[PDB]
This record gives sequence, C-alpha cells and structure tokens, in this order.
Amino acid sequence: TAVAPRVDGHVAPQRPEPTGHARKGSKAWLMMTTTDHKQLGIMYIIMSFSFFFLGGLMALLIRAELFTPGLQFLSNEQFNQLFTMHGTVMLLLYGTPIVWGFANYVLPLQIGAPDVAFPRLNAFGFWITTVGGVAMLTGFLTPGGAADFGWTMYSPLSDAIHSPGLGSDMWIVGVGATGIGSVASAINMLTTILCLRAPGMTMFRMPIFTWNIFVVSVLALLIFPLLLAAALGVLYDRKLGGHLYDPANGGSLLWQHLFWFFGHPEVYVLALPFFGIVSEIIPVFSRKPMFGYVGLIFATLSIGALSMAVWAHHMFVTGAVLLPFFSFMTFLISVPTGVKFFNWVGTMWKGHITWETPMIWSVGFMATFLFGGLTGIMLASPPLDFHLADSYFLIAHFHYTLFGTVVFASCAGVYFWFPKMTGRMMDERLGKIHFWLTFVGFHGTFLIQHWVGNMGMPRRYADYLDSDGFTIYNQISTVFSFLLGLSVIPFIWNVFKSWRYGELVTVDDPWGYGNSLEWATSCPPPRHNFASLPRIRSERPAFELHYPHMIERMRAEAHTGHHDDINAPELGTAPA
Amino acid sequence: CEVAPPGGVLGDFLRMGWPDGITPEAVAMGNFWSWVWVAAWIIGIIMWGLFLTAIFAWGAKRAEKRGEGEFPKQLQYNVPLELVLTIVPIIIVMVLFFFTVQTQDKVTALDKNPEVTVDVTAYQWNWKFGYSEIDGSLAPGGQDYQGSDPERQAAAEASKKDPSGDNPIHGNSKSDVSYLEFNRIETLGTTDEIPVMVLPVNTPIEFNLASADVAHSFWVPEFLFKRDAYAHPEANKSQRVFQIEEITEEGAFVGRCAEMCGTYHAMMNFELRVVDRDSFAEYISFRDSNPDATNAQALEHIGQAPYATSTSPFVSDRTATRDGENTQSNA
Amino acid sequence: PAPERMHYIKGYVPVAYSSPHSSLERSATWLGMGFLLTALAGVGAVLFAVGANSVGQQQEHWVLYSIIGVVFAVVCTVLGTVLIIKGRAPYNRYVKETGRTQ
Amino acid sequence: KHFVDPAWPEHNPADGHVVTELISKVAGASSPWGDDKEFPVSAEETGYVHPYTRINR
Amino acid sequence: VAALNRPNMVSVGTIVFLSQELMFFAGLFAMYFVSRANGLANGSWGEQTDHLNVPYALLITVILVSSSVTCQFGVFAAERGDVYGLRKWFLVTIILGSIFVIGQGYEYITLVGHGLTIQSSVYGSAFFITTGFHALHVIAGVMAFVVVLMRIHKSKFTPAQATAAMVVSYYWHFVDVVWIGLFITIYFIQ
Amino acid sequence: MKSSAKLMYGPTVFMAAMAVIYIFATMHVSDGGSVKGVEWVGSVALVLSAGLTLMLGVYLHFTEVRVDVLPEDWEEAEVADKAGTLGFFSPSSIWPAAMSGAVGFLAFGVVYFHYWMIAVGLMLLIFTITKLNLQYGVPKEKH
Ligand code: HAS
Ligand code: HAS
Ligand SMILES: [Ca+2]
Ligand SMILES: [Cu+2]
Ligand SMILES: [Mn+2]
Repeated sequence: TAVAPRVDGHVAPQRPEPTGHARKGSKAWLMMTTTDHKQLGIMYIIMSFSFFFLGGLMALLIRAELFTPGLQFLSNEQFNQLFTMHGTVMLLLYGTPIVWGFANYVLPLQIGAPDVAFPRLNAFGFWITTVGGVAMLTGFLTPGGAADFGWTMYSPLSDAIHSPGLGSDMWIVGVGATGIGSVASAINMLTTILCLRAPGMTMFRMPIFTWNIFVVSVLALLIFPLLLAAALGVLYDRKLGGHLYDPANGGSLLWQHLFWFFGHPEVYVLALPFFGIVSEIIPVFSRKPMFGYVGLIFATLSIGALSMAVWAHHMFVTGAVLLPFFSFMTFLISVPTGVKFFNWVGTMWKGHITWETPMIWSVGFMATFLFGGLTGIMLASPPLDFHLADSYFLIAHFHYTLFGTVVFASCAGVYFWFPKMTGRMMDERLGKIHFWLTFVGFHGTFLIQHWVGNMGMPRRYADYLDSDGFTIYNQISTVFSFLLGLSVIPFIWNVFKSWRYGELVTVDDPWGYGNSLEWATSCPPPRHNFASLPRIRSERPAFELHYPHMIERMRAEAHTGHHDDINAPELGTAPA
Repeated sequence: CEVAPPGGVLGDFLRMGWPDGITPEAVAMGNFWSWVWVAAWIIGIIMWGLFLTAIFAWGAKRAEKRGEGEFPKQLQYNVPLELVLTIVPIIIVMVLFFFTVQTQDKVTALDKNPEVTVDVTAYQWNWKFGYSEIDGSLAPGGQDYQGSDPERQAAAEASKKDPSGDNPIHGNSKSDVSYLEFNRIETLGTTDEIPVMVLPVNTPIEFNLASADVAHSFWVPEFLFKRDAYAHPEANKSQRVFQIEEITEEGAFVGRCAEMCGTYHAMMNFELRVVDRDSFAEYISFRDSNPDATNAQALEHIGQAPYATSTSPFVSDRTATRDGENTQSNA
Repeated sequence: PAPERMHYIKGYVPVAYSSPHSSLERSATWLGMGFLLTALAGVGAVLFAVGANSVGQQQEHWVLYSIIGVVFAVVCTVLGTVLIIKGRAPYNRYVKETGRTQ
Repeated sequence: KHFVDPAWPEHNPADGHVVTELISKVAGASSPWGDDKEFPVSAEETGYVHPYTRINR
Repeated sequence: VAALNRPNMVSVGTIVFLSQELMFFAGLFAMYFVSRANGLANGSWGEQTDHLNVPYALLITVILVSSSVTCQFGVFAAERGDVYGLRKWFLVTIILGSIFVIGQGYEYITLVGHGLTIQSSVYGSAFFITTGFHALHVIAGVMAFVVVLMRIHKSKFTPAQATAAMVVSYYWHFVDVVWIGLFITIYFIQ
Repeated sequence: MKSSAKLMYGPTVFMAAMAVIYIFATMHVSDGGSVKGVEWVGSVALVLSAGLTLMLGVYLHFTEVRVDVLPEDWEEAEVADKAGTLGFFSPSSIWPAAMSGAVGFLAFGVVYFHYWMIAVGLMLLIFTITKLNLQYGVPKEKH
C-alpha cells in the first residue's frame, strides 16, 4: 500500500452550500433542464409524496363513507372510482417513483460514480412518470369520472362493452407511461452499477441497497414490458374491436395470468429496496456491521429468482390454477424474505443502539411488517385463502405489509438521508410526533380489519346493512384512519421548516458511524459527488475512514470461527 | 385438519373471527386455521420480544453507564447459526405444505356423490338458482328428477350462432349463452327481493356456477369457501362445479359477491336456507306441481318465513339511505 | 493478465470476496446455486403426492409423482453440489498453499 | 487503400480497433469532441468574440 | 502505458433495452397461443390460416435477413473508421427495411380484401396485433437508421458516432430475430 | 465484471426448471380445483423470462472474456488507477421534457382516438427523439 507525500499548501476542499440560501430563479430553468441525478432524485421524492397525499385523501374519503351503514355523501360509482384510484396512485405514482428517486440520489454516491450512465434518459424517466400521473388523474375531470374497475382491471369488466367511459382508457395509458418511466430508470441503474464503480469497489464491497436496486432493476425490466403489452392489448380491444380478451376466448383468465405475472414481482420490486434502506440504517445506529452480508446477497437474489414463479397465488379461488405448485412456491419464497429479519436481529444483537429518528422508524417497520408477512403465509395456503380471498383480511394483510416497507421505511430513508441531501438536520421531536401518530393511527386502522374480514366483510363494498354486524369495527377503523391522516401534518411541517431553517451539518457524517461511501463526502455532495475518494477495502469504507483504530479490531472479530490468519506469513513481494 | 382446536376462549381467540362452519370441510379448514395461528402467534411473540429486548437491553446509554466503551463486538458472521436459521424455516414450511395439501385435497374433491345439484347463474347484479338434479330419495314422486326446461335450453343453445353471420369468436356468436342453465323450478333475485335457495340437511350437494356477463364470486361465509363464477367457464378452464358432503345444521345463512363486478356489487346478496330433508321433499313437490307459485309461497307452505332474514334488500333510492335506514322491509 | 496472488504483509488480513481465487466468480458456483434452489421442487412434488395419497386421491399417479419427485430432487441436489465443489476448488487449494483463509 | 476519417484516432494496429461493439477504451460515453483532444484551449482559439455593448441611458 | 479495455457502456444499455423489448413481445405471443388453443378446441383455427400466403412471407423474410447482413457490413465499416462504407450500407439497409414494411402493408391490404380483419375473427385479432406491433418496431428501426445518417452527416465521425451506429445495428438484429420467430409460429406451425 | 455476468445463471437455470415443471404439471396433473391442460400464459412467460436472463448473462459474459483487469474489479486498487478521462456526460438538455410532452400528446390522442392527435403525437415524438440525438452535434452557424 502506497503512501502519499505530505504536500505543501494543502487545505481541504470547499464545502457546498446547504439548502434555504437560494436566490430567485436558481432552480426553475435548472429543474426544467437538469441531468443531475441528485436534483432528479429530489424531484422524484417530492413528486411521489405529493401523490401519496392525493391517494391518501381518496382513502380517507373511503373510510368516511364506511363509517355508518347508509350512503351518506358518496354514490356507489364514486366509491368504486375512489378505491380504484387510491390503489393505482399509491402503487404506481407513490411507490415505484419513490423507489427510483431514492435510487437516483444515493446509488452513485454508494458506488463512487460522478453521474449515472445515461443522464438524459434519467430526466426522461422523471418527466414521463409525471405525465403518466397527470394522464391517470385526468379521468376525474370527466363528467363520468375516473376508472372504477379496481387497480387490477379484471376482464371482461374492463372491456369497452362493460366499462365505456373515457377514464377507463386514461387509466391504461397512465400505467403505461409510468411503466415507461420505470424501464428508463431500471436501464440507468443497471448500467451505472456495471460500468461506473470506483477503484476497489468490487461487487462484494457494494452496500446492500445497491444489490437490491440491482435485482429489482432486473425484475422491473422483466415485468413492465409485459404490463404495457397486456394493457395495450386491452386498449386495442376497446378501440379497434378486437377479441383477444373475449370471455369465450378464455380472456378473463388470460388477463389474470398476465396481470399477476406482472403484479406480484411489482410488490417485490417495492419491498426489496426498502429492506435495503433498512439494512443501511440498522448497522449505523447499532455501531455494528451488517450481519451476514453475503448471505443477505444470496437471499436477495433468491427472492429475485423465486418472484417469477409464485405469481398465481392471486388466483386460488378462480378454480383454474394448479394449487399445490403455487402454494409450495409461495411457501418457499417466504423463507428468504424472512431470513432478512434474522439478519437485522443479528445486526442489533448486543449492539450500542441509539434511538435517533431513523432507528425508530426502522424498528417500527420491522414490527409492522412482521405481522403482515405472518398474515401472508395464511393466504399462501389455499384452504384458508378460500375464505380469506377478497375479504377485508386481505386489505389488512397488504396494508400492514405495504406500510411496513413503502411508508415506514420510506420515512426512515427520508430522515436518514435528509442531512446528506440538504446539509441540514430535521427536528427530532417533530419526527417522534410523526412516528407515534403514524404508528397509533395505523395499528388502530388496520388491525381490527382482520376481524371484520374474517367475520365476512368483502372488499370493495360501498354499503352494508346494519344487520351484518360490521358497523362497530368500521367505526373504530375510521376514527383511527383520520388520526393516521393527521400524522402527515407534522411531517410536512418538519420538511418545510428544516429545509430552510434546520440545524446546519458541520461533519461528513452527522450520525457518526456511517458505513457506506455516501458518508465519506460532504453534506450536500458537490455537483460530481466526490471531492476525493478513500481506500475501498471493506463494504463500509466510511467507517474505516473515520475510525482507523478500529480497523484492526473488526477484522479480528468478523467471524465466529477461530481463524488464525493474522499470524500468516507474507505473500507476494512488492508491486502494486 | 382432523385435530380440533384448543376450544374455549382460547379457541375463540385463535380462530380470530371465523364462523364455526356448517359443513364437515368447513370444520376441517377452521381446525387447520386455529393451529396455524398457534404457530403464528409463537413466531410473532418471540420476534416482537426480540424487538423489545433491542429497546431495553442493547441500548448505548445502558452500555456506556456500565463501561462497555465506544463500540460493541464487531461480529458479522456465524456460518452455523445463519445456516440453521435458514434450514429451520424450510422444514417448517414443508410441514405447513403437507397439511395444506391434505386439507385442500379434502375440500376440493369431486367425488362426494351429490344428491341435489343446483345450477347457479350470476349476473349484473343478482342471482338465479335452479335445481338441475334431485336424486330420487327426496325427489318429487320418487323418480330421479332432472330439471332442464328443454324449450328454453334449446333457445339458449340456438343463440350459439348469429343467422346474419356475425360469428367472430372461433366460429361462435359473441353473445353465445349456450353455457347457461335453464331449469323449470327457479328462483330469481330482484332489487326488491333476496333470492333464498332452499336446501336439505345431511345431504351431499353440488353447486354449478356460471355468470351471464362478468366474473362474480359465490362466498358463503358459513361454508368458509368461495369460488369465482365466470362467463364461459370451460373456455377459461375454470372448474365450475364444487361439492359439499353435507350441511350439518339448519338455519338461514347469508351469502355475498366476493369479486368486483361493477356498480351494485355490494348489493348482490343471497340467502341459503337449510331445512329438514322431508321438508325439502315437500318444498320441491309443491314447486313442481304448481310451477306458477313463487318462492315465498312455497316457503310459507313448508312452514318457514317467506323472505330472507340473514339479509334484506337495499333501498334503491340513491339518497333516501343518507340517514342510516338503507333496508326495506317485507310483509 | 493480473498475477495470481497479491502482496499481503504479515499481520494484514483482507475482506477478499472478489479475489481471483474466490468461487463467487467461477461460474460453476452460480449454476450449482441454481440447481440447489431447483432441487427443492422435487421435495415439494413428493410431499404433494404423499399428502394427496393420505386422504385418498391422486390414486392412479401418486407413485409416479413420488418417483419423479425423488429423482428430480436427488439429481438436482447432486449435480448442484458437485458444481458447487468444482467452483470452490481453487479457494481450497489457496487455503492449502498459504495459511490465509479470509 | 481503404478510407479512414480524418477525425479518427491513430492507434497501435496490434491493439485491434479504437472502439468495437463489445468494448471501448473509456468507461462512459466517448466524447463528441474527439477523445484525442485535450481541453481547455485558449479563448483566442475558440473564436468567440465577446461583444462590447453600451445602451443609451 | 496504454489504456485498458472496458465494456462499451452504450452497448450494455442497448442490450438491456433489447432484453426488455423481447419481454414486451412475450405477452403478444402468449395472447396468440391462448387464442390458438381455444381455436383448435373446435378446429376453427385452420380455416382461418387457410387465408395465409407462405411464399410471400418467406420472400419478405429473406429481404429482412439480407438487410440485417447489410447493417452488420455497415458496423464493420464504422469500427474501421470509414464513414463512406457505413453511409452506403446503412442506406441499403433503409431501402430493404422500407421494402419490408411496404410488403407487409400489401399483405394486410390483401388479407383485408378477402375476409381477415381485427373484428372478423379471433384469428384476425391475434394476427394483426402481433404483426402490427412488429411492423411498428420495424418502422422505428428505419427511423433510427435515418437519424444515424443525419448524425454522421452533420457531426464529425469520431468513435462516439461509431458507437451510435453499432447499437442501431443491434436494434435491427433484434427486429430480425423477432420476425424469424413470429414467422415460424404464425406461418409454418400455425 | 465477472460476478455480475456469472450470477445471471442462477435465475436462468431456476426459471428454465420452473418452466418445464409448470408445463408438464399443468398438462398432466389433475386436481378438483382446475381443468387439465397446458397453461400457455405461464409457459410462454417463464421461458421468455429465462430468455431475458440468458440474454444478459451471455452478453455480459462474452464481454467479460475480453475486458482487462480493471481497478474497480480488483481487491487492492489504488485510487489513482482511474485517473484520467472517465467519459462524456450530458450536462443539460431540454429535450427529455419535450419527449415526455410528445408522449403525453400521443397518449391523450390514443385515449380519445382522435386521428390528428395520434399523427401529431407521433410526429412530435420522432422530432423530439431526433433533436435529443442531435443535441451535441448541431453545426455552428455559418453567417
Ligand atoms: C410490499 C408488498 C408485499 C409483500 C412483501 C408481500 C408479501 C407476501 N405476500 Fe402479499 N399476498 C400473499 C402472500 C404473501 C406472502 C406469503 C408474502 C411473504 O413475502 C411473507 C414472508 C414474510 C414474512 C415476514 C414471514 C415471517 C417472518 C419470519 C422471520 C418467521 C420465519 C417464517 C416462517 C417460519 C414462515 C411463517 C410460518 C408461520 C406458521 C407463521 C398472497 C397469497 O399467498 C396474496 C393473494 C391472496 C389473495 O388473493 O387474497 C397476497 C396479496 C397481496 C396483495 C394483493 C393486492 C390485491 O388487491 O390483490 C398485495 C398488494 C400484497 C403485497 C405484498 N405481499 N400481497
Ligand atoms: C403503498 C400502497 C398503499 C398505501 C400507502 C395505502 C394507504 C391507505 N389505504 Fe389503501 N386502502 C384502504 C385504506 C387505506 C388508508 C386509510 C390508507 C392511509 O394510509 C391513508 C392516510 C394517508 C394519507 C397520506 C392521508 C393524508 C391526509 C390529508 C391530505 C388530510 C389531512 C388533513 C386533515 C385530516 C384535516 C385536519 C383536521 C384537523 C382537526 C387538524 C382501504 C380501506 O380502508 C382499502 C380497501 C377499500 C375497499 O373498499 O376495498 C384500500 C385499498 C387499497 C388497495 C386496493 C385497491 C383496490 O382494491 O382497487 C391498494 C393497492 C392500496 C394501497 C395502499 N393504500 N389500498
Ligand atoms: Ca356510510
Ligand atoms: Cu402475490
Ligand atoms: Mn378474486
């Protein structure tokens, strides 16, 4: 290992300015024209949280109308439009774009690149996703309204003969545009990992967030073409008079098979990157390495393989899929998804945990998501899914699970990387208020729905009778739903206030124990990320950079076995 | 599962809101459900306890107030333990899959020797029931009773092709309805009336599902079972018949549509009323003799309430339900 | 091409997953990983056969399902295993040639 | 003899080609301005004539 | 002293993009095969393939594979640094692709002339969706070749323009392969 | 890029295995909750998915076999080994937003199925992609 000369006249490079000091006109034309991956990432994240507010407003209208038996202000049609568009907005305009926004921001900082591979394709992905959102929501401006066939768009209910409004077309092209955005983003991230890593940043030294973005890019590239093909087939059918999805052509189950071959990998595409964010956060605040790193990589790639073979557990009650095959496959993919929890407990096992906001959000994620997945294996068993399919039990399952990942771990990522993004910290107290409001409201909303679903309530029911016995459960659930809706008020205030008046960051790593490479650079990074690079040797280079006296210790304690090769002889001779 | 749950309040908690089940295979599914929740609660309790141990033992201030120093033990790998913790889940899910296959194969069998076969038709947005087969022991007259209305079934069969030649779907007309069933004794639901399907106790029954347009689903929560009803079930390779070995106890049971089908999806309810074997023989005899008589009159004739009780028709008015009263009563 | 081993002084111990002698790049390993994941499906097959038999159905074919399950499982397990070992050969001779394991 | 574009780099003929479909001599995209060029240059040899503008006040 | 060989980044991006375009055409093929299963369930499919014209399809197949050979000759020209060979072969490839799409348009016009339409049968629906999406991909490919010729007309021919030409050749090879597969399914085995 | 090229053979072998298994199973096995027959969607989907991972694995391997030992693929690389040019990157471009707007006009035309909207959207799209691809090559003005 070489050593440089103590060069004369050396002073550290200049720190970039934090947010809130901007002059007018500084971002308008830049936003419109930038190809900076990290401004594009900030734009992605702001956009996706705005859509989160839209979709959640739709959800709270749904919860208001389910508060008591009769139809108090909504119609059946409007309730159907509401749940359809709540589902579509939250999955395709919040979830996938926030995945690609976090990827865009932090990934080149993690692998040590200045840019992404294809900057203008990155810009294109952002703008086409925004246009997809605008198109999808434009259906509400019609007199008939938005699409109202559920976010799955089952056939023949989606045929023109059975859903003739223009919103039903708008929905299709909306999801199509969002998929186009996703494939652009996927191409970018994959090439950027293959072609722009730093010296010594071998594949098995990347952080785990990078590995997850790798495999979900592969999955997205598999699946989003297929959704565009199937939905342009539907639009072909509707506009030209085709008959591919005719019921006498087996078209109903053609659609269901195609849709779920796209759609279950999409929920894994949403889950894995946020597991990766949590695997970044948990070791930083435990002051301990990420336990079982290579095993985590194998588990991630195992999910990537299995996700394409588990698809038809969304079709058990159709009486038209081979039950044991998909049941066993789902039971298998439960295994690597669950190994992640063992790894996070190993990362916390006898650590020195400090409870800043991102650690609180991450442990809340773990607690929330465990119950959702335990609920999931019940649905993996067809004997139970015969009763549980399309019940409110299913609503409770996937809300526990999609909040666990895409909401809890998304806020964990926001709190964790806000200093790096902006050069400013957020208010820890307001963050804890946000967390406790979200936690209490969420469990109060969706825990009691397991019971009302088991008791016999189906999903997508605008109205019910007071003889069903559903009323009291719906009332409790809606009260806590409005609480959960209030939870975003401290979050918006915290972001806004801290963006322009937040505590200034004076250190490269304000949490102290940053593992990944993004904490080896300033807050915020310069335009091309790095003013200088460290030696990459571990998978946590920044930790080795800031605490060299530990580099002897960790190498001794890394393994449980009694490895003695610190007394091994010299190897090689000289050149490097 | 053959094994019964723990029972008592523990069983009530374990089955977590499931009905008791009015068939033998519903009992099997409920058993299996309670036991998998014993398992699930064990897993959830121990792992939430680990997440609490993280809060209350592995903290940094507790570690610093007892002199542990700056950093913990930088352990990262334990190849045996991270093998065992992976292999144990596999052997768990293999046992889960074994019991799953047992229960699924009992529920899903089609060799239960049905004595009453009902043809079910779903449409936007109600149900039509009809008796396809009633084997002799309870049948009207004692001879094995077939229900088909030949003239009407033949009209539906002739609607399979357009005389004007607009036959695009593999040679058949687009509005083919020859897959649907037309019987003599039928009960047809309306916005004003809930269709009440009468069935006998302690008799093996077959249900034969199909839809007139769009996918629906036949969920009786007391059977702990549902299946999707499709248009042209054979073109979709969707097994359209299912069989139950018996209904164990008599009463009135609600049933709902459990697949999104459009505007009035939430208003597509039916009742499954279950009566004595001889009472069912009387009901079917009455209906077969005077086919102009309605369903309510036959129900009165065998001494039951004329209209559904586990559910009620909705007020069709789009605003009258605004202040709570969304149900219209019958005589 | 780059040399076979690199300069390690006594007392230095690396994190060496992407080294030239590591089975994580030798191609045999990843095929063996594929086949080991694939072998579990035969366990699924034999369990489905035995479970269907135990309740009295699949009676014309459950022995054939058991046969194909066990043979598929064992051949995938075996050829995946030996492929893993053929991937892990160079690291093993490295561990012999020098005291270094990490 | 066959044609070569005047903007094309010269190279060691044993080293194959400047670029081919599988491989290049650079990690990103090759520059439109020729990779043989070295920037910056003098402003005199860019040819930009910076205007002198005075407007009536 | 010399520079190390690295993966051509633009080629990697193009190959990833072409993998996901293959996965686009997967779904249309699945639609076709589900339709074909339903059609052979009562022997109606064969009576609709009795309108097909296999010699003409084989002709335009020969034309398209010839055009792919042509664009690879152009690739060779580009990597040697010769703008004129590239600029010749790519124009020949554009001519051959134009001939392809005009022949496919004539095929549609004659099929409509005697029955086959999107609305007349399920066969017609499957046939025209699959062949029409492929023809749209061919038209995008010839658009790509023309834009390359413009690029190398008005910008100097550095390696940065040569990489562009090579990846547009990759795109044309993908459409040629999709055609061979679509021709093998809908014309031969039917 | 050895490990990246080689780890694409895990899912390739797995998806091919699941394809053949699913195919034989759906055509031969019978249970009371489905009708026997080969299920063509999942068949084509899984085999084409194994085709995608095969495609990437084979291309990346065929490239890996003739790239040199790069510093980012080396365990003891010094930071000064990648010193020099890294490559060209676009600093700015208005044409991505332009392309999104063209695709928006096309998609709304497809929605309403106005023919002029489809024509204009396709024209806009070819124009904006062309201008994107001609950005860093437009001539100097010759007056
Ligand atoms: C982020 C998004 C999602 C993730 C992740 C997710 C994970 C799972 N899901 Fe799911 N889900 C289903 C099963 C699972 C299983 C088995 C897992 C697994 O990934 C769960 C593994 C995770 C765990 C956290 C396991 C426990 C962890 C540990 C560490 C203990 C070791 C594990 C053991 C021993 C196995 C457990 C054994 C026990 C006895 C408890 C099924 C069917 O089996 C359906 C369809 C049902 C229907 O149609 O009604 C379904 C439906 C959905 C829908 C339906 C949307 C719609 O409208 O149709 C969505 C959005 C969704 C999201 C997500 N889901 N899921
Ligand atoms: C990542 C994916 C998702 C997230 C996150 C999500 C969040 C929620 N969901 Fe959901 N959703 C439901 C309820 C909720 C609620 C209450 C929330 C909550 O997170 C929403 C709260 C979040 C917000 C972000 C609200 C922001 C609040 C604002 C903007 C107002 C604040 C101001 C106030 C309150 C006034 C101040 C007052 C003072 C006194 C100060 C329900 C039922 O309660 C159903 C089934 C409906 C049915 O009939 O089947 C449903 C259906 C779905 C479906 C299936 C769609 C379909 O079947 O077609 C999907 C895929 C999905 C995804 C997702 N959903 N959801
Ligand atoms: Ca209400
Ligand atoms: Cu799923
Ligand atoms: Mn369903």
